[PDB]
Amino acid sequence: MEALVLVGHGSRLPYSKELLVKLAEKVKERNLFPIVEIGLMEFSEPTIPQAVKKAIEQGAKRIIVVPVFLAHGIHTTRDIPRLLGLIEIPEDVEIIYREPIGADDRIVDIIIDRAFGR
Amino acid sequence: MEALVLVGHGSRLPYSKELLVKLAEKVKERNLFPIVEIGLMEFSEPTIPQAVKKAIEQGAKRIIVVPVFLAHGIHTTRDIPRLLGLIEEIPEDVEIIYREPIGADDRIVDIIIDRAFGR
Repeated sequence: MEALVLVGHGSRLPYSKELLVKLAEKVKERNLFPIVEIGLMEFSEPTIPQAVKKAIEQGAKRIIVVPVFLAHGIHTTRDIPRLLGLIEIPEDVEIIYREPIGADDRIVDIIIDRAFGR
Repeated sequence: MEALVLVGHGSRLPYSKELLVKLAEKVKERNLFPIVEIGLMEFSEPTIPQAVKKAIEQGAKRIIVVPVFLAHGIHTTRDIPRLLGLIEEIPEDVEIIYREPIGADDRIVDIIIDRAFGR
């Protein structure tokens, strides 16, 4: 009934899509969402519209879109809301555009681990 | 003796610099590093070279540079190692330690779930 769509920037190197794929597999492992799809803004496939369509066609009517980005900017405030036509979705279907990662204490934790090469 | 330099992409909007600044202040609060500076790759100030020089001139000789980026890509593997002159302004008697980005860390999964639920 609802789907998680994880959305990422995309890269000409493979690292970005690998990351979204690992994140989606990890979230799949927690069994919270019936459907979990990934989309990339530029360069790679699947694209954000493709991810959304895949979710709809598995029978979701509430699409939770989470931008896997550190901060807001052009991509999160313009391009993505655009691609989601929030500015090809049925009536019976709502897109719920969520919030990026931001300055979360857990990323402070992650940064200190990285500082120490852990 | 060692300094943490947090390095971020930079943006034409202000959100990116705000985030690095909040991150640096939060790290400052944990009292682990004598010196903590931030640098932005494009658009904003301070710049990566500026952040590094500020760290050196406060008397650090090992600079820990952490790229606050989700994944590797052009910025983390080319531009930044370049700006740090780790590839191809830094004196001797000082080493840059270029660390690893955030990657697919379990804590990011936790954060994504929170975001999914509008927390």
